[PDB]
Amino acid sequence: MKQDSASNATYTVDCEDYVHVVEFNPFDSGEAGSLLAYGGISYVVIASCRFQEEDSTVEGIEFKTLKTFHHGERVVAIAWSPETRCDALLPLLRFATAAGDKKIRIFTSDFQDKNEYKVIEGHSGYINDLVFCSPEGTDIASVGDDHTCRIWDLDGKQIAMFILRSPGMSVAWHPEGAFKLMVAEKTGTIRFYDLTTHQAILSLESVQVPLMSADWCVRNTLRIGAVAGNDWIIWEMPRSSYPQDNKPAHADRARMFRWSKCNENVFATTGYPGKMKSQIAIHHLAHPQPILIGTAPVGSGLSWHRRLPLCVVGGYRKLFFWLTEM
Amino acid sequence: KQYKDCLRLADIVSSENQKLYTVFSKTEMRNLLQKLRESSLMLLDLQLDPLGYEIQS
Amino acid sequence: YNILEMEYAQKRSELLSPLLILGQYAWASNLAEKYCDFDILVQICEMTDNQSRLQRYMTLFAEQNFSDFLFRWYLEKGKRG
Repeated sequence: MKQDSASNATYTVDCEDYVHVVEFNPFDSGEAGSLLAYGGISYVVIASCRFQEEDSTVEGIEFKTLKTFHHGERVVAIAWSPETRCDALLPLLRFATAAGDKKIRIFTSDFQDKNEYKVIEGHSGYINDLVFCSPEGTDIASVGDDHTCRIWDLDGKQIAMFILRSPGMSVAWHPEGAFKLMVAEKTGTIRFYDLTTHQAILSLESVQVPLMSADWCVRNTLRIGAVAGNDWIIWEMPRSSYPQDNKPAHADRARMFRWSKCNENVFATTGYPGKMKSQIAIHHLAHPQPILIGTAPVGSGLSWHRRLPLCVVGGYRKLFFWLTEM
Repeated sequence: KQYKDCLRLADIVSSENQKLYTVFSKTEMRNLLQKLRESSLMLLDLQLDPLGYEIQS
Repeated sequence: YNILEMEYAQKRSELLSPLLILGQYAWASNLAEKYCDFDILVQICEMTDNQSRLQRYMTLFAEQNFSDFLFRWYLEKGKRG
């Protein structure tokens, strides 16, 4: 008989609420303490997280809830503005949220003075994903089960339309910002739209149904990884129109593909927690087998640390941290 | 147990203000580098990279 | 053929995890050596600290890429010394 690899989370944070979604910052906001946002039916919490590296004043993990908002809805998706900033006396935090009401809320916070949200017209169905398609956070690109890519201003006015022949699941702003908008569709296709001319500049073609998630390399925008069917795939644009790397992602239904925001070769594909506890597998480039695999009783939402290789998954009353080091 | 100082001996030798490098034959400095290997080894067994007080990998 | 082989591989991996969680060291060793499984024999033989069978399996599977998983599991277990 044989067993492959599994382990308990490197860190674990207790919770009095379930974690539907939990995410760090894609770009640094100017804070040593890593900002972390997690949402649920009852509460949505922004906090600063620290794990011990220096000083004996910090033991294990220190989690300081910066603020907690009373909620009454299951959070569907959250996207911060790619303009990341927390260095001021009253740092300004800007992001977009989707709820079960098929609506878009532009939530903004001014650090212990006010918290606001705007009502933005949503999709005929649920909005699958959404990003801020502007490098400062004024325009929002949203894609949902209605095969419409909708670009909205801060007012809630629909700036632009891109029609799809299949429900658009994934939308991605250029992390640096060049009017480039990545579109990932369930069949497995990738389409790059130029927001200035409202047309596709490039496309990656695949037919492996279904596509579940995708991720640029934060350190290599030209490198794209994804999860489709059961396997993680990789393109290196613009020299690809069909997948060039294709290796299994999980024994489980791979749900999200994410890139570690410290390196150019570290990524994660998450397994689906169906009958069996969710598998979490950190791979490496030029090494088909994942370097690390852990087990989580419930797996929903996976993220990577802003500047370091840590992958996070939130579940029932628990928040599991995997510190991937070399 | 202060192997960090054993490792700083490398820089002290490297000092060209006193040119300690030239007066070493191949065997002498090979014994020296293996001594440095041994000294680095104990701190490295303490789960710390030999490049700085913290880890570099 | 390779699809069948790989799928067979993961499936019996999950099939065979539970009693590995539960113990039964001698029988685990017997079956795993009978069907030639390197990593499982590794991790059992070091949580039993039996370096002797460690070498014997390394000798047996020198051509079977034992040392890769040896280095790996060493790395995850932080005895890089």
